Amino acid sequence: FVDSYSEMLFFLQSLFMLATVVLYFSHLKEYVASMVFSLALGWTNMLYYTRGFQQMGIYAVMIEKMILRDLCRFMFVYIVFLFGFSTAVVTLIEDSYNSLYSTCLELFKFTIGMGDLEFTENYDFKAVFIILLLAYVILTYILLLNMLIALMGETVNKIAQESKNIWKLQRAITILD
Amino acid sequence: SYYKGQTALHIAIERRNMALVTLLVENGADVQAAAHGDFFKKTKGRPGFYFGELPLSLAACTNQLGIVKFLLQNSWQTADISARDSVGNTVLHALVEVADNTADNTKFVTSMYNEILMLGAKLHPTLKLEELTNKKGMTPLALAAGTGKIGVLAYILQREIQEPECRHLSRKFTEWAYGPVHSSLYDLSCIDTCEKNSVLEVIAYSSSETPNRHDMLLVEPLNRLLQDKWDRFVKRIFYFNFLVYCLYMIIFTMAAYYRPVDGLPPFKMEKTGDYFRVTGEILSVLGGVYFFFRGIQYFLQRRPSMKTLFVDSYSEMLFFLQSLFMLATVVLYFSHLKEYVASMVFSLALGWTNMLYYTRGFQQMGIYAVMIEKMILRDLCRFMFVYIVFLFGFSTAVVTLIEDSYNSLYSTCLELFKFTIGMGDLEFTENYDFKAVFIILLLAYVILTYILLLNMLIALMGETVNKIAQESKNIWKLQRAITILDTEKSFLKCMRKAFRSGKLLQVGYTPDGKDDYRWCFRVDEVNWTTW
Amino acid sequence: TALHIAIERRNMALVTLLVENGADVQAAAHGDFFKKTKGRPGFYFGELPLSLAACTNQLGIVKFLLQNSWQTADISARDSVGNTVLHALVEVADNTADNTK
Ligand SMILES: CC(C)CCC[C@@H](C)[C@H]1CC[C@H]2[C@@H]3CC=C4C[C@@H](O)CC[C@]4(C)[C@H]3CC[C@]12C
Ligand SMILES: CC(C)CCC[C@@H](C)[C@H]1CC[C@H]2[C@@H]3CC=C4C[C@@H](O)CC[C@]4(C)[C@H]3CC[C@]12C
Ligand SMILES: CC(C)c1nc2cc(O)ccc2c(=O)n1-c1ccc(C#N)cc1
Ligand SMILES: CC(C)c1nc2cc(O)ccc2c(=O)n1-c1ccc(C#N)cc1
Repeated sequence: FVDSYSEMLFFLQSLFMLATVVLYFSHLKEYVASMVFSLALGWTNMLYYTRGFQQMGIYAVMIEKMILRDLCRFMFVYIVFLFGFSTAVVTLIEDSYNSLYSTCLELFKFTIGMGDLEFTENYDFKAVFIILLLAYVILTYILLLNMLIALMGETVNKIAQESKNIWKLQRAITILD
Repeated sequence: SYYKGQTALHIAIERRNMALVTLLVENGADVQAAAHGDFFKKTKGRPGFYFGELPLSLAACTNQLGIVKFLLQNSWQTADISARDSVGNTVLHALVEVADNTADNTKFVTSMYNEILMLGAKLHPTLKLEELTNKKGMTPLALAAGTGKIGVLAYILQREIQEPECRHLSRKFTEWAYGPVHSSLYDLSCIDTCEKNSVLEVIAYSSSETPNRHDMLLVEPLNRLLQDKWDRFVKRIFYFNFLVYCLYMIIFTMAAYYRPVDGLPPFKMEKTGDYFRVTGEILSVLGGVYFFFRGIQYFLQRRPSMKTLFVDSYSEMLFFLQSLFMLATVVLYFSHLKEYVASMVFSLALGWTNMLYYTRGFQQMGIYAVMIEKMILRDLCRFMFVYIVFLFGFSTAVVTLIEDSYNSLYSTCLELFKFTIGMGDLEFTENYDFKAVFIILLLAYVILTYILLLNMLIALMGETVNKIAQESKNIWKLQRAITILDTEKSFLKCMRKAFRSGKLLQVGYTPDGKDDYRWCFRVDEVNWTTW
Repeated sequence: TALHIAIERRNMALVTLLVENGADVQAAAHGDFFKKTKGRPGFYFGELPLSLAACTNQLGIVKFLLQNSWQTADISARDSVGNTVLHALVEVADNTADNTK
């Protein structure tokens, strides 16, 4: 899982394809779902071949380092904030966004530049509604997302000089295989 | 007052003349006479110099080793090595206050600190100067850690004297030796357990103005002593507390999500789902009572000085505020009022945000949390001041232009705020004259706040991360040390025996002849160099 | 064995006495303190007196132990784990700036 995770991904795509065949010959419509998962995973598996080119290989190593160092911590804090504020907002709403799934998706849109800020009006206490949404926006959009860009820049600075040696290790494993 | 109590012996020593002081000391001039002048005291609001309010300390603080030796082992008049001034500072206490951690001062003070102790051993074998306290009740070891004097604190903790008959004064012994390996013991006395002022307690419970509070925990005996407490018993209790808090917050979320929507609480009991919902509400109230009492208990036990409550230990205030919201919710609920929903949703949001307290206990998450706190304190406040100025000014101008609906200050402020999150309309209204004025105002606001100020905040964040990254591992370790001390006092609280660090071991002989037993902590080191 | 103590003190004359006396040089001290034992404090040297001089920079003793006439140490002796003197020299190194030389 820390090394040679590409073998796992190719094997998992093969498993999806076999499940697709099994569902197809059983008169079931879910074979489409298994097959689209297989298609997406197979197109993503093309990134294995960035080794064999120096610049692309170093770029791929940097991507892997960033994923392992920053994204996990960011996701923990982000999910805490999103879930807490979504539960509060949905408890305020009265009789449609009176669902936890619907309200979670509305708050997620603020992250991609699509937040409504007036998506519903089925509540009492309008002052409570806007104070909750403004506090969520300041904490996650203005603060946390801009902080992730600053933390990525520090990672690039420290690992840039050494990344040419990790790429050569990965290509050496390809040569022996 | 300015120079009251000054004696002739003060002048001679200050001029650093060996023959001049020899004359006056021989003449029988009092050496125990104290010059209690404010010029010689601390007097932070005025210029001056502090030396210990005694001629004997004056030579020690001025690197007059020959005079110090003359003043004590002579025959005409022997100075009192244990004399205390009005404030109670001994010569050893005055030596700590002279040091200022600079590169040259430390080598002077510690070298002089050693010889005055050894001289006291040859002269007063039964007298222990290190345990004498001033009027405040601070030993020299306790005052050195309290005032941030890291250079002298390191010397005291691991003082190892090779000379026989002075080995009993040492604090860092040696068990045996090997090829590259040597085993050393540590005194560990009055460090973790003490009557009034433990070394660990003094460092942790500071008012944040101590210059090197993060760095004083990196000395050799202290760093491994705290790591031993964590790996032995504290870590398991911390994980238990995290699990119970997670369960409390899930039950609270479920009970609020299924609240009835009829009118005029309280609500009647029917079906079977109401009995499950009422059970969840009882647990939510009991949780808020527990956090209410733990909040006043903390204040009474520590008595924060209203500055170490907002800069340090702001999590206690947040847990207490959540408990207050829950109690207000109950009060409103039993008064047939609908605002209990508002108080309860504020309580729910604050309780879910309070989960970030437990990022301490994991190294990477803890460093991340410390960095988040630093950026909030350094960048966001200034950004908010400038941003609010721009937003309010341009919103008042735009709303004054609008004629007969966005003709409200609240409505126009919200329209301009949407530009910050990528949702600005730029054509949201048309009820005006002078369309050219409307566009010029909106375009100037967009360029100043979106293209310039917001992108500048990202650049300023990157500079903060670059400067604070190296030290952040040490702020996290200070935060976890406070957790370790709090758990020890609260959980066990009856025996304080299962958590004892080290063990009783034999290290030497009392100069009188008795056996001295000290709770020692074993530390292992390897040296391939200096065979 | 007694030969372990003399060499550990880095005394060229002291080890010369015991090596001359006919004390076994091939006797191995299979103690856990002398093994790796990552979970406990200790030191590893190769489970043989001949390796002990090598790992302690005792060149003169090593030359004495091999090209003498009374008792020549086994340069190919293997301990319980199988580590030769050359094997033990690798595990002593820790890549630090002074150890490598
Ligand atoms: C949704 C489906 C159909 C397609 C998605 C493709 C995804 C899963 C592929 C693209 C890149 C991949 C990641 C790339 C790198 C890492 C870091 C590694 O140390 C663990 C595996 C992990 C975390 C991979 C997991 C799966 C991954 C996210
Ligand atoms: C709107 C309600 C219901 C939920 C919001 C939770 C908020 C208030 C919590 C989340 C993070 C918290 C902040 C985290 C850090 C700091 C810096 C500190 O030195 C002062 C307190 C302060 C400024 C906290 C104040 C309150 C805070 C913003
Ligand atoms: C993260 C990178 C972009 C990556 N992503 C993949 C995704 C998959 O789904 C399957 C395989 C891979 C994969 O191999 N790499 C990768 C890793 C190292 C090197 C080097 N040097 C080249 C490529
Ligand atoms: C800012 C961070 C994320 C934070 N935010 C909180 C929010 C609250 O509402 C309550 C408590 C906290 C809280 O304790 N921290 C915090 C501080 C230091 C360390 C360390 N080391 C760990 C966590």
